[PDB]
Amino acid sequence: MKTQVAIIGAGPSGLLLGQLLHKAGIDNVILERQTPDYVLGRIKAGVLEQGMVDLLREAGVDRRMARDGLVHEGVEIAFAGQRRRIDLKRLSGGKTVTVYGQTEVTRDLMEAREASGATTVYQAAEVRLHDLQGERPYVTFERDGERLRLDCDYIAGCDGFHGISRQSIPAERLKVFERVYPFGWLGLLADTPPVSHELIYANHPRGFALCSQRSATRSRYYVQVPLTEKVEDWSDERFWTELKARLPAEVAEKLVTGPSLEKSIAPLRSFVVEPMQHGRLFLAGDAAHIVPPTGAKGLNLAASDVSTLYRLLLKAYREGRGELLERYSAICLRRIWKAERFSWWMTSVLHRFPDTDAFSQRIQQTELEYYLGSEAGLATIAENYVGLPYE
Ligand SMILES: Cc1cc2nc3c(=O)[nH]c(=O)nc-3n(C[C@H](O)[C@H](O)[C@H](O)COP(=O)(O)OP(=O)(O)OC[C@H]3O[C@@H](n4cnc5c(N)ncnc54)[C@H](O)[C@@H]3O)c2cc1C
Repeated sequence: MKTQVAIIGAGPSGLLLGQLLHKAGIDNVILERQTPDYVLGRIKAGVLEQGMVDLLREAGVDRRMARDGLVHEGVEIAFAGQRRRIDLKRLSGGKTVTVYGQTEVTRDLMEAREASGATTVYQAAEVRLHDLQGERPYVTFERDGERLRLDCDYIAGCDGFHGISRQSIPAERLKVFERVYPFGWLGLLADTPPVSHELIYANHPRGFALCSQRSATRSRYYVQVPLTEKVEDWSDERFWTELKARLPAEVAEKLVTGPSLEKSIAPLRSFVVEPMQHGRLFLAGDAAHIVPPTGAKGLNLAASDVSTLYRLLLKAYREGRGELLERYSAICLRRIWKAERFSWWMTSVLHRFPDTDAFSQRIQQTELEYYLGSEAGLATIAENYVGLPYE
């Protein structure tokens, strides 16, 4: 078969890019290793930036989000006795964030695509990329036991952290920057009313805790745990008792608990690769960079990469300006590093790190006291949280 743009991965990155391209008249094919329900089983992101909200609207897949998403104007940080609210809307100059689950965004995009009739091959096994630097690259894969070949002009690697795309670039061509954190996040999804109308990030001596939500009758909670923990060692009971222990008494007493729908541990990591492209292969989303969940930047960075790729591909196709695709990495990397810095900062001030001396503990506390007490400090958090402008 043949197409214009081959997309590896049917996660939100690939589906969004595919939708934007299809709409602009650029044919694309999406190859996914797993099945539709496997993809739909991933409970991940809950917070979207305005830029991503507008892109969904531009892709024409915002009906349900507009109806079901929750717009938030503030967020809270609880630390050593106090709870401080950051008014995102006034400190950022009017911007807000939207709480709408990643499973939901994915479902909406999958429906949009199924209806458009664009090509999507699930269970595409053994995907391999070829002739990345030639004029006619191609992808080979197996559907059943037959190896099919797909010819194309460009390939977008939207296959996540463990995808084949990033592995397909000569190692010597890429420079990696990575930081692994000595802890993960144990998350629990429950069909219970959230404890607050806004998110609560808590720095507690026992470790980090976070109170989030998906809707008015569905919550998502997290607690920082050592990388040596097993989710099977965390019963629902143990989770709730631990969560309550890390929250302000007044918050903990309002908590409606309940049986988990999902429980999993996500280890924290920072990862960036430079550049984000090779020949006719362009990386997007988790395939090029990972940010710890603390700043709620991952999916939002994927959205900006995609927005940039989509627009550079449009110029190349409709305007015949193929030369602009060479500036893809420079453009994306500017935003990526800024968000990595914020996610890193958020992570360092909200979590309890092992083997930290007295001095560094006091500084972590003072960082919070200063940034949450200064008008200028609050503004740096707010403008970064709502999302820095797209370039
Ligand atoms: C606990 C947690 C909380 C988070 N919270 C937020 C939040 O609130 N806001 C936010 O912005 N970000 C958040 N994120 C991050 C966000 O979920 C990711 O950045 C986002 O999933 C990236 O989407 P993607 O399409 O690049 O990759 P993925 O979701 O990883 O999808 C990639 C697709 O590629 C497929 N694939 C893999 N390898 C192959 C192959 N060889 N061939 C074919 N297909 C393949 C995979 O099966 C997958 O379906 C969070 C993440 C976690 C873990």
